[PDB]
Amino acid sequence: PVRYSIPEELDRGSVVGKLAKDLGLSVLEVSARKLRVSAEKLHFSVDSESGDLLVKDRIDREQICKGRRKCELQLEAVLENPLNIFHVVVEIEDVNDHAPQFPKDEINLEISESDSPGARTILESAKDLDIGMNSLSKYQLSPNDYFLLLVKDNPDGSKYPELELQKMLDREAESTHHLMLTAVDGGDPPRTGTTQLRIRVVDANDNRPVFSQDVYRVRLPEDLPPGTTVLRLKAMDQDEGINAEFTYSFLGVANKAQFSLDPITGDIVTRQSLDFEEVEQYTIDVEAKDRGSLSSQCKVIIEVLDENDNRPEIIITSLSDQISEDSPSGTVVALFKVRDRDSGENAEVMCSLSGNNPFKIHSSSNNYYKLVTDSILDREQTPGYNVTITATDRGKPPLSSSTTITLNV
Amino acid sequence: PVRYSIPEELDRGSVVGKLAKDLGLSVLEVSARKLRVSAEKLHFSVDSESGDLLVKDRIDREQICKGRRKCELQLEAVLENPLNIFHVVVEIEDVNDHAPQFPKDEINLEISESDSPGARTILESAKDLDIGMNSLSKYQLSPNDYFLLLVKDNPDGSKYPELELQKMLDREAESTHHLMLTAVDGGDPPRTGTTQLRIRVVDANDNRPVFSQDVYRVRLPEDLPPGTTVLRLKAMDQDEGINAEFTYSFLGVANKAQFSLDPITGDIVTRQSLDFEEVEQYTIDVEAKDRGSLSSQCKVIIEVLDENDNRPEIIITSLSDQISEDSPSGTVVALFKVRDRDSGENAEVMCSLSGNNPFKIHSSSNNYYKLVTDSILDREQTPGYNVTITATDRGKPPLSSSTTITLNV
Ligand SMILES: *[C@@H]1O[C@H](CO)[C@@H](O)[C@H](O)[C@H]1NC(C)=O
Ligand SMILES: *[C@H]1O[C@H](CO)[C@@H](O)[C@H](O)[C@@H]1O
Ligand SMILES: *[C@H]1O[C@H](CO)[C@@H](O)[C@H](O)[C@@H]1O
Ligand SMILES: *[C@H]1O[C@H](CO)[C@@H](O)[C@H](O)[C@@H]1O
Ligand SMILES: *[C@H]1O[C@H](CO)[C@@H](O)[C@H](O)[C@@H]1O
Ligand SMILES: *[C@H]1O[C@H](CO)[C@@H](O)[C@H](O)[C@@H]1O
Ligand SMILES: *[C@H]1O[C@H](CO)[C@@H](O)[C@H](O)[C@@H]1O
Ligand SMILES: *[C@H]1O[C@H](CO)[C@@H](O)[C@H](O)[C@@H]1O
Ligand SMILES: [Ca+2]
Ligand SMILES: [Ca+2]
Ligand SMILES: [Ca+2]
Ligand SMILES: [Ca+2]
Ligand SMILES: [Ca+2]
Ligand SMILES: [Ca+2]
Ligand SMILES: [Ca+2]
Ligand SMILES: [Ca+2]
Ligand SMILES: [Ca+2]
Ligand SMILES: [Ca+2]
Ligand SMILES: [Ca+2]
Ligand SMILES: [Ca+2]
Ligand SMILES: [Ca+2]
Ligand SMILES: [Ca+2]
Ligand SMILES: [Ca+2]
Ligand SMILES: [Ca+2]
Ligand SMILES: [Ca+2]
Ligand SMILES: [Ca+2]
Repeated sequence: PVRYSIPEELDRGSVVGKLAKDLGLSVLEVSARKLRVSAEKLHFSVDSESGDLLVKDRIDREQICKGRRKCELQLEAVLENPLNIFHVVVEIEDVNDHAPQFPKDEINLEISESDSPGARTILESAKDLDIGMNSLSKYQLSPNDYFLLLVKDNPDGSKYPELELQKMLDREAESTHHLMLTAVDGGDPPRTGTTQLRIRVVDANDNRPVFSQDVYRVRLPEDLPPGTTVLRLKAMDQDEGINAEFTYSFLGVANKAQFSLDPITGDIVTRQSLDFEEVEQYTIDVEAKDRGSLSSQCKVIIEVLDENDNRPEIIITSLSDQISEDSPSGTVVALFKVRDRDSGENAEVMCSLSGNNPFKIHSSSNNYYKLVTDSILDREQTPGYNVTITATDRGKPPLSSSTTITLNV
Repeated sequence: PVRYSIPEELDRGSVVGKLAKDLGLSVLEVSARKLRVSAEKLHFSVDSESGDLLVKDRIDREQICKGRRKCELQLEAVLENPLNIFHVVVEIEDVNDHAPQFPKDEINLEISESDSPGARTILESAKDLDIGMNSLSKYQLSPNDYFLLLVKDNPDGSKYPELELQKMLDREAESTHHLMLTAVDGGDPPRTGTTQLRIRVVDANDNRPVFSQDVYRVRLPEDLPPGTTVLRLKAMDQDEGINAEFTYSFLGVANKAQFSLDPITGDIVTRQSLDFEEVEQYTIDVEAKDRGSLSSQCKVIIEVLDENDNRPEIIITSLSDQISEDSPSGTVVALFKVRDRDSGENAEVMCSLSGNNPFKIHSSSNNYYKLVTDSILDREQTPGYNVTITATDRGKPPLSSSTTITLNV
């Protein structure tokens, strides 16, 4: 079988080979014996003047050999009187007329933010119908910090790219990445096909809901009626959607007796009345946690302001029913103490007597006062005496309590 | 004012201090002068024999002083004939009888696996009713690789512990962590209160569903009836529950026209019949993605096996209807070739004549046959001839086509 090697995509009329000269026939025999050439799906023309094989149709190697590495066509030469048949093998060389191209212009991707480094994603394969060196050679990707491109060859023999993640993604810093991907063949000069991949990072629950303040400080008067909304907590979750829906809760145990907390709204209200004498300061550990159990905690301290709601109490320690009227000057008559549960200015007290009696007030020790008689009296002058002592605290509103004592001579 | 310092929680009858020895009163004067002691709602007893100050009630510093940093009680001593009043101050020393303790014995915690390192979680504060050095001193945590303990102070002055995570958690490696937290006061000897921290690691979607094989390869004959389950993909997600429910989908484009994939069962089935002459091999990129966007991809490769389903067709290239009666032996009369779309042994063919005709077969090359006449015949014997050529295929089951041609002399 005579063999003729020609490249594909040759213009009509180009010469394949001297078929008549190779067969040993002359122009006279080519004209006399009807010379025809027959292929499977191709047609060739032979002119009577030259007697050589000329191309009659456009030959696309990728159409006929369709990925066969070595390409050949089986032609037949028919002659008449006497009719005879001959076989010609024509090897078709590939030309780099087809550039690599992607199935889609843009590739849209979704990569989870929680994707571990080193993870790989398979990308769309670039197709190059050419074979051999003119086929697809390598892939290259635009430079970036996150993705490094790998070229793997699938079982058929083609080349497909996959992405190896170098660093963990973070949509809270960069939501999406737009990259340019190129595929180059091994030609001279080589050809490039480009697709622009648009990667979208979906939210991953990797950010905890953080409060606006690490510590919240409020001040309240103890006369605050229960049910009042004392505070509204502010917190934000840098994530998105499910990963950003959080609730507030009382981390402290048994401390919900004095305060109530709406978990969704994050506001703290008073369950019951506050008493400065009972609890002066509150410390509440409040937590914010999303549906993914990511939580951050902060402390809310509450300062209760003292109000003058407790009247001062007089407690007579001891008293002498019978005393002498002609007793010496400054004679002690009764011993009593003044106690007030309040604190600060609400605890300071001032007490006074009537003044008509000869008795006078004196200060001996803290929270204790002695009632004495500065001037002696006659039993005939005044046998019995009633005295009303008033103890008033000056913090607003000032409050006073009185105690009436009877002394006999 | 005489001052006597005694620790709290001393048994009744214990001596506070020799008040008479400091005052210099005599035993006879102790009996004569009624010596009385009066405190704020507290009672102390003095026996006439010794003449010293003895306790009559139990003294609990935390109950009466309720957290005062320095606590003292003001008692009063009364004598008769001559009646006198004196002031005595009793400083109550604190005793380390209350150990620090947490509000709850066990603390149950939920920490997301995706919690970043260095994150801190505030824990419940330990309360110590003692005041001063005997109060709470420091916190310490059981040793482990994951959590490091920090001691921080809230505005009131108390001490609360918070946990700083040293290394990333992993529920797929360790589901839960059980730790012991202790709070120690500054006493001699010091006392410890313990709370049991039970940390449970909540699942985070940090594992992508991985296939049982990176590439799946199956081989199929083209006569495979559609609807046949060609493959069943196997993949697992190491996460838990929602984060582990994934589906399979055809990531490859336009290749779903010939194949269908049940996502729940993970089944790959054939939509339509396969043809070896059309497509020899299929390559489909299939993806598996959970309820998040964590996805893994794998390649499925299908090799189509050629079956003898196309019968060979005989095509007569050329023929001379009229031939000379005096034609010699071996005179060529017809040219024909056999075409079979199949490949391999399914493409090899064998042709035969009727046998009634005198003609014989010759081969010009493979799949091309020349019909000649081996023995000369007389025109008067047989003018015309019908000959039916049979072409049989060698692939099992063999397929044959016949073609009848007529020759006239
Ligand atoms: C054989 O050829 C003759 C004419 O030469 C024709 O009449 C006859 O029908 C043919 N045989 C068959 C089976 O048709
Ligand atoms: C794509 O890139 C290649 C080099 O890799 C060029 O040769 C080609 O022309 C196209 O610009
Ligand atoms: C692919 O496409 C890019 C533009 O998107 C070109 O710059 C490149 O040379 C190749 O043709
Ligand atoms: C503040 O918010 C509470 C609900 O948390 C209300 O009950 C209150 O009346 C105020 O609006
Ligand atoms: C708890 O631990 C402390 C030391 O950390 C001891 O001093 C205490 O008595 C208790 O055992
Ligand atoms: C609390 O309890 C633990 C045992 O559960 C002790 O080891 C610790 O010293 C503290 O007394
Ligand atoms: C394989 O599995 C598929 C599941 O749809 C079936 O339809 C088929 O018949 C074979 O059992
Ligand atoms: C050729 O042979 C096949 C059997 O292989 C027949 O079915 C056909 O009719 C022809 O005779
Ligand atoms: Ca071409
Ligand atoms: Ca080409
Ligand atoms: Ca090319
Ligand atoms: Ca993030
Ligand atoms: Ca996020
Ligand atoms: Ca979150
Ligand atoms: Ca009050
Ligand atoms: Ca008050
Ligand atoms: Ca008051
Ligand atoms: Ca005690
Ligand atoms: Ca104590
Ligand atoms: Ca203690
Ligand atoms: Ca994990
Ligand atoms: Ca996990
Ligand atoms: Ca998962
Ligand atoms: Ca077929
Ligand atoms: Ca066949
Ligand atoms: Ca076939």
